[PDB]
Amino acid sequence: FKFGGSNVHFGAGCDSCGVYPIIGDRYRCKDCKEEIGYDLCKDCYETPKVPGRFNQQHTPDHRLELAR
Amino acid sequence: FKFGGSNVHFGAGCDSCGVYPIIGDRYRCKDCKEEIGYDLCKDCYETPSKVPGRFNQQHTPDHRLELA
Ligand SMILES: [Mg+2]
Ligand SMILES: [Zn+2]
Ligand SMILES: [Zn+2]
Ligand SMILES: [Zn+2]
Ligand SMILES: [Zn+2]
Repeated sequence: FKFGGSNVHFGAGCDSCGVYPIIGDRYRCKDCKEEIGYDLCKDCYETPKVPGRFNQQHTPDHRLELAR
Repeated sequence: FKFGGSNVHFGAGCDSCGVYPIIGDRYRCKDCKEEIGYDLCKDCYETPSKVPGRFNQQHTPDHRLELA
């Protein structure tokens, strides 16, 4: 069981705006390798391109997936 | 960014033992469409068991679980 479903992502924060936890849809990078990962809120996914809050090497060619 | 990576799953609990949050690997159901979802910890996963779920999940042995 997961409380909130995909409406809330505890422990996950947006690497552009810094909201924590991400409320609503979350877009996770799949090619960024750092274990901290790279995530975006739906607003920052829609209006795009920060390099990262924690030294993540996110490139414009990286692909993002919706995290259910 | 997500703290703890795949070593902790905040907001996610095991439907067999009830641990919350799930520490370690987590297995989520692809076919259970209840918003609460269906999840299991790794030891409970690898010891197969009847676990219909704790929140009215209609989880059948035919349902498939993916590592999250
Ligand atoms: Mg607890
Ligand atoms: Zn954002
Ligand atoms: Zn990336
Ligand atoms: Zn368990
Ligand atoms: Zn199921």
